[PDB]
Amino acid sequence: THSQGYRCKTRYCFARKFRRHGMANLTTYNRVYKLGQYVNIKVNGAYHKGMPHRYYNGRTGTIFNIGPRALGVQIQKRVRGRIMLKRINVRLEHVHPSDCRKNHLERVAANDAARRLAKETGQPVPCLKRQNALPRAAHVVSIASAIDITPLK
Amino acid sequence: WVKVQKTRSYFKRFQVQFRRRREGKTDYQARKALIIQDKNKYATPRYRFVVRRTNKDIICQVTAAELTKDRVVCAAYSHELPRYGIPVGLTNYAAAYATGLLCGRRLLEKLSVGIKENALAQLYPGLDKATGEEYHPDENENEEVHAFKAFLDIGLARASTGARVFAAMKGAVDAGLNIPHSMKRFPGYSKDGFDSSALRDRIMGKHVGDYMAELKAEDEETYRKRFSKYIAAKVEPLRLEAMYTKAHAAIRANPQAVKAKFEIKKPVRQARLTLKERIDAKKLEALKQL
Amino acid sequence: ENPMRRIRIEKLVLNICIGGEGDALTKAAKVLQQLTDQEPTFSKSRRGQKISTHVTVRGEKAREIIERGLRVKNFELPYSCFSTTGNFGFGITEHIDLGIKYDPSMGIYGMDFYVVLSRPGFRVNKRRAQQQHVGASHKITPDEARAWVEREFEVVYTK
Amino acid sequence: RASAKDYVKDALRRAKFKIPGRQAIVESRNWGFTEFTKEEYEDLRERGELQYDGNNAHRISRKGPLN
RNA sequence: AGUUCGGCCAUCCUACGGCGGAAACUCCUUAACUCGUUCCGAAUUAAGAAGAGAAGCGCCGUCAGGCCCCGCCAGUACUGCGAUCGGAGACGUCGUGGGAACACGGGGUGCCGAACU
RNA sequence: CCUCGCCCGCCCCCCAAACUCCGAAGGGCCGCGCCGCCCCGCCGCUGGCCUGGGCGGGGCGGGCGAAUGCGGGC
RNA sequence: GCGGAACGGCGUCGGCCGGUCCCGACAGC
RNA sequence: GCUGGGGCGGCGCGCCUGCUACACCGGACCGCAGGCGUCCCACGGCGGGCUCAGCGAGGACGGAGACCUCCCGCGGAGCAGA
Ligand SMILES: [K+]
Ligand SMILES: [Mg+2]
Ligand SMILES: [Mg+2]
Ligand SMILES: [Mg+2]
Repeated sequence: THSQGYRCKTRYCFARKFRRHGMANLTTYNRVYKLGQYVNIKVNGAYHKGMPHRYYNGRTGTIFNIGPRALGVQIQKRVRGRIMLKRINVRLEHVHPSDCRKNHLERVAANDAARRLAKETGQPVPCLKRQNALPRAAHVVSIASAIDITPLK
Repeated sequence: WVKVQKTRSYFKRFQVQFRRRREGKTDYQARKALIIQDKNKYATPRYRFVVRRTNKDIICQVTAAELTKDRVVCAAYSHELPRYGIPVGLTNYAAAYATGLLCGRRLLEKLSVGIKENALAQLYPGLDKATGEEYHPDENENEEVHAFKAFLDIGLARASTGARVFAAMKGAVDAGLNIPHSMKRFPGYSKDGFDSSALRDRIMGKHVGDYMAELKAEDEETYRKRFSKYIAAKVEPLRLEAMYTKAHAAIRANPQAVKAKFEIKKPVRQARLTLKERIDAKKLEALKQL
Repeated sequence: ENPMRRIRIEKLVLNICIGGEGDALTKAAKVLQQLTDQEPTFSKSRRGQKISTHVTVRGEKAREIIERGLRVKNFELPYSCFSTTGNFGFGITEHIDLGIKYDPSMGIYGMDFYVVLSRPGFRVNKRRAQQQHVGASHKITPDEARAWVEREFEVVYTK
Repeated sequence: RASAKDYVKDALRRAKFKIPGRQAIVESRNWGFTEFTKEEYEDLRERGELQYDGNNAHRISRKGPLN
C-alpha cells in the first residue's frame, strides 16, 4: 500500500554493514563535543533509542545543546520554496564529528606560518590564494616514438 | 559421506570478535557501564579501582580511560609485602587487605607530594587501626577539599559474600579513599546491621591460624606437607595477628615504592628463522622427490 | 611419557529412563540416591512431563561403582562401544546384581552406565576466563582409551 | 564427430523456421563444449595438462596442498 | 622478554605438524573455614606449593582455507548531455563527458600506549 | 556377492519487482577568513585539586587568502 | 520511388573467405 | 461516498510492512503480496548465571524420533500475532 509509518522504506539504510554487526566500539562514548561543532548524522540500526528519522541520515549540522546523554543538533531542511531550521535530539551512537572545516583550518595555519617565515628573513611573500588549474606551459620533449595503427575487425 | 561444516562460505562470512573478547579478558558491557560520563562534564578524568588475582599474587591499580589507551596512576602488588613484614600467605584475605591499604596510602601520598595546606594526605587520614567496622570517608567531607573518588571494577570474578576483591576494596577505603559500597558482601553481615568482629577476625588471618593449629595438633604429617613454606619460615598460629598489625603500621608509615632490579632474557625459542627464495626451494625438491 | 599425560576417570553418569511420573520415578530416584549417596535429579520431556532421572558421581566412588558394574558383565564389553571422543558405557538390567540388597516392594530397574575419561589440563575448555580449546595432541583417542581401560579393569573385547 | 557434420547445418536450418525473428548459424572454433580452441586443446593434450571429465576438460591445478 | 589494563577490531581468524620456560602466566594440590552447585568443589568460593611443559600461551612451518594489497579484466559492460543519424519496429550509431564487476596473476599474514618485573 | 538409485565431493547449462559478497553514471548535505600569544574578572553550574565549561574585559603581532556575475532584506 | 513482415530473386553493382588452373582447370584417364 | 457511465460486487473512507519507485527527500491507479480494531501482574523492571538449532560418535526394554554423555557449533533457534 502506501503507509507512512515512522520507519517506512528503511530496509537497506538501517541494516548493518557486512561483517560489522554487534556492539559499537567504546570510542563513540569517550570523545568530546563542544557547542558550535560540526557533526555528521549516520543512523546505527542496533540502537533504537534516540534514533533520528530517515530524512536526517547523511546530513551535517552544528551542536546547539550538550545534554547528559544526548546532543542537540541544528539542521537546515528545505520545504517547498523555503528553508526551515530543525532542532533534534540524538543519542551518541548516531553522531560522528565532521571534517568539513579541516581543509580551511589547515590553510589558515599554513598562511599564517608562511607569512611569519618570510617576514623574519625579509623574503617576498608568495601568493597565498588557491588557483584553479591553469593551462600548461611551454616545454621540450624527446622522440623515441612508436607508430600506432588501426586493427582489422 | 558426512557433510562439511566449516566450508569456504563459512569462512567468507565469519566475523571475529574484539581481540580482548577472543582471549576472554574483558567484559565490554561492564566496561561501558563503568566508564560512561555525562557529556556536559567534558574531558574530566574518571577513575576506577581495578583488582585482579592471579595464581600467585594480587594486583591493585588505579587507572583512567583515555581516547586511545588506559592510563595508570598507581599500582600495588603482593610481592612487596615481604618488604613490609609479611613473607608468606600471599593471595589470602589478610594479604588482600594489606595490598589495598598500600595502594590507597601510596596514591594519597603521591597526590600530596608538594602541597602543604589541606593536602589530601593530612586531611582524610585512614582509620588509625583496623577495627572491621563500617567507615565512610565522605561523611562530613571537607567542604574545600573532597575525598578522592574511584569506582571498583571486579572483572570476570564472582561477587560473592567473602570474596577477596571486596577485602582489597575495604583496605583501600580504610586508607582514605571514597569508594561507594555497602556492607552486604562482607563476612559479618546479617539482616539487622552487621558485627565488626567477624570482619576483624578474617582480616587478621584467624581462620588460617585455627586451621594450622587443628591440623598440626592431630594429623601432623599432612600438616608438614601442606604448610611447608609456612613451617620453613617459622610462622606459628599465635604470632600472626601481631605480624599483621606490625605490617599495617609499617605500611601506614612509609608507603612508597622502591624499584626492583632485573634484566630481561630473550631466548632462541622465539629466535627461529623465518625461511621467498628459500620457500621456493622446498617445493621444487618435494616435487622432484614425488 | 610426561606425568601430565595420564588418564583418570573424570565422571560417571547413571541414567534410568522409564516413562511416566509416579512412584516408579520416585522409587527409582530413591534407589539411585541410596546407591550413589547423592540425590538424583529429574529430566522433563519436551511436553513438561517427567520421564527420567540421573546422577553424576566423581572421584573414587565412581571407580568402585564402575568396578562392580563391570563385575556384573564379567569384564566383557564390545570393542565398538568406545566413542570417537574416548568414552564408553554399558547397561545392566537389574540393580540387585550390583550387590544391593533386594526389596520385594521397591522393585527392579534397568540402568545406564556412561563414563567419561580425561587428562589433566582439560580445565582450559571449561573455566570461565580465558576459555579455549584443548590441543589435538592432548585429546584422548579411542585406541588410547581402549588400551587404558584394558590395562586398568582387566577387560577383554569381542569383535 | 566428422560423420554427422555433413548434416548438422541442415538440421539447424530446419529448426530455424520455428523461431520468431532472424537467426544465424555459426561454426565454433572451440573443441566441443569446452572453452578451449582446437589448437590450444590439442597442445595441452600433447603436454599432459588436462583433467578429463565425462563431457568437459579442465586445466591441472597449481594451488592448494600437495599429496 | 613477561604480566595487568587498554586503542583500532582477521595482514590479528581456522586446521594440522614442530620448538620453548630462568622469571612471569598457566596447568596443578586440599575442602577446617567462607561461598557453591535443577544432582556433582565439573564450574565457582576459600586455603596452598609436591610436580609440569603434556596442554593453554609465545615463536616456526604448509605449491594450506580465509582475510589484505597491486596488476589484468578494460576503456570493455553500463551511463550524463547533443543529434532530421540508421531502422517498419526491436534496437543500434556518431559527437562530447564519467567509467565497473566477476574471473584470473603476483605478493603479504598485527601494530600502537601507560604501569610493574 | 554384484548393478542402478537415495546420500558425500568436483564439474557444468540457465535465472529472480518483493535475492545481494560487489557496484557506477547520477544526485544530496556541509565548508572555502579572521587568526595567533599573554594577562585579568564572574558563575548559585562541573571536578580530588590550584579541574573544566560558559560569558566578558585588557594588551601584542598579522591580514583580507578560489573563479565568474551582480545591491540586498523585511 | 505504395505504410509494411517472415520468406524468395541467375536484376545490377561492390565485397569477404575457401578450393582447381598452360605439370592444360571449367563447359562441351 | 469512491467508481474506466450508473447499478450489483469491493472498500487505498482511519492506520501498518515489503515491492511498484528509475542509489538524498517526494511520487499515481477498483496496482502487487499481506496485516490492524487484539493478547500478557507477567509474556513487565532490574541483577546474576548460562547458550541456542543442529552435525558426528556413543549408551539400549528402544526402534525414523524418548532420556543421557562428549565434540564442534556466526545463530542456520528464540524474542505474542503481518
Ligand atoms: K471514464
Ligand atoms: Mg556484570
Ligand atoms: Mg455516487
Ligand atoms: Mg487522509
